[PDB]
Amino acid sequence: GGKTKISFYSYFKDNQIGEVVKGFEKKNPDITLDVQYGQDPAQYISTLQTRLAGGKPPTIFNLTMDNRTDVMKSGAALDISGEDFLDGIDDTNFALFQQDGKTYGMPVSAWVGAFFYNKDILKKAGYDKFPKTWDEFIEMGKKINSNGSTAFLEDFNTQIAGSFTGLLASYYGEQGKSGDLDADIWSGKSTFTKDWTPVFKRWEAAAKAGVIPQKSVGLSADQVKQEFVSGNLGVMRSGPWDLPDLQKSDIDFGVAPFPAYSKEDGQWINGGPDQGFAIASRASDKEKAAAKKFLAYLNSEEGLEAFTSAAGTLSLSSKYNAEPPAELKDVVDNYFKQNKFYWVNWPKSPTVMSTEGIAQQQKIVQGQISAKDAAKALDAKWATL
Repeated sequence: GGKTKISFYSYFKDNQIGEVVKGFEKKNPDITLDVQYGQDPAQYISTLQTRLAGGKPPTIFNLTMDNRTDVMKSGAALDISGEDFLDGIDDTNFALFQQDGKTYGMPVSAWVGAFFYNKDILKKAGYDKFPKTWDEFIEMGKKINSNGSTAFLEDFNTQIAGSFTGLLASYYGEQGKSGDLDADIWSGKSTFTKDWTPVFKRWEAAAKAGVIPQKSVGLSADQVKQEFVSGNLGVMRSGPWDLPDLQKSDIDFGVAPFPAYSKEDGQWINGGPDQGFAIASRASDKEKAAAKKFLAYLNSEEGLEAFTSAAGTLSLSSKYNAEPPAELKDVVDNYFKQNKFYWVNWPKSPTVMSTEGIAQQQKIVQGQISAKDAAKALDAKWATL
């Protein structure tokens, strides 16, 4: 077999995955890895699709939230079900990289998001601890707004609202669901009208209470952050990416999971896999073997440390975990490590569906449509994909 040449068409830039590549090459002298780097996500998915269709598909590539089902449906990804290099990563992490019960990709890292709160604003409203349930969150918000302060603002412009997603995650998680929480909808066993309506109702109730305010529509993430840092804002949705700015600020802040839909222990955080890694089904035997060694390295202590530290993400594998920043210890240890994180990762036309969801959430906040109308619009849109 001698040396084996393989290729990797990477979604990740060199500043995120280059140390992994370097380490792998150093430790596998029999494998020559040729890496090409995507320029941006749109360009990545179209260029990868072309390369997978051509005469020389990349041996290793990424399943992203925008191409995962298109690639899997094509047959271009190798079935890696049962491979030993998957060990250490909880099974719920593979749902987004499965088709027909077979595993076609492996995530090793994740992002998270949660509620960041101004302890002083909360204390003034009589709270020494963050609300556990959404109803308590609404009651807390009303009190904060009473004091000329603003309870909560959120960026509704660029994505489905993180607070809504957290509430949705709880709605499902309280029923015993895990992994791909919206799977009843994806599989046609349920609908947005059945399952999202009740969540929209509770989310709408916070809007009607003034806690999700109309002045929040049109705000960017940066504008929300500016209000928080200025001491004007009780609560914002954010994530580890904002910690440096929050620590620099004058704010005594804490970090809490999203309030539960109904149960005292029903809290979830936002989060999801930072893409998946896949091997080409159209590759030589030796190439496949070498690619499996690369996936194994990625899911190793050395690989995981290198990747998560460069990318600023969290490990999904028990072979490595970083010590979280103190402020994030609860959210990491009691939610992320307990698989209580979720994001709506649509399996079809994710841009189309996010756009519709953004439009509907804004109309709910503005009192223009009911919860059931918003859910019916999502069903109507989904039924056309």
